[PDB]
Amino acid sequence: LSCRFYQHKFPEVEDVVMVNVRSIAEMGAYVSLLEYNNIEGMILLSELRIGRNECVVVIRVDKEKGYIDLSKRRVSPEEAIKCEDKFTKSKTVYSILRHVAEVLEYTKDEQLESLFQRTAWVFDDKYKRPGYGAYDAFKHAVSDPSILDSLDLNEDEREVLINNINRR
Ligand SMILES: [Zn+2]
Ligand SMILES: [Zn+2]
Ligand SMILES: [Zn+2]
Ligand SMILES: [Zn+2]
Repeated sequence: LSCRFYQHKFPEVEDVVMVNVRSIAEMGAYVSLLEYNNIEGMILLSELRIGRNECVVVIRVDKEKGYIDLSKRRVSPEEAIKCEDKFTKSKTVYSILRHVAEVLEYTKDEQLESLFQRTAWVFDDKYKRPGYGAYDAFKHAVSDPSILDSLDLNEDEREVLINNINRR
């Protein structure tokens, strides 16, 4: 099962996003946005290795047309560090919830999405901080499990979530 990391299906213009470079063509490099369920972007040729993960900035989006244009050249080192850090934290949240889904034997992507919606994305929304919100709340749950009390979870879901958070 896959699912994106964050409530939104697309990044906002000016976001720095973690991508995997998939191929190189005349107009630029095609990449998969790792935080957004591997949707495709392009690093414009003017803004520029297959298989490498890189932090790039979102330059233009057109959801109707289907395009995401990106830039490597415009990412500052300080910006790359934050993106690597956000990505690791969010990926950890992802792995936790994916493990929760395995324990509960989810077979459908919507079950995993529903888990995110009722947990990580509640915290991301509560604190208006995508990625970090969920991560910080899950980490806090290690010492203060009550932070999960308000979530719309059944007893088993909660128990399995706490277990998987603890495993980390
Ligand atoms: Zn929104
Ligand atoms: Zn969106
Ligand atoms: Zn595993
Ligand atoms: Zn607390």
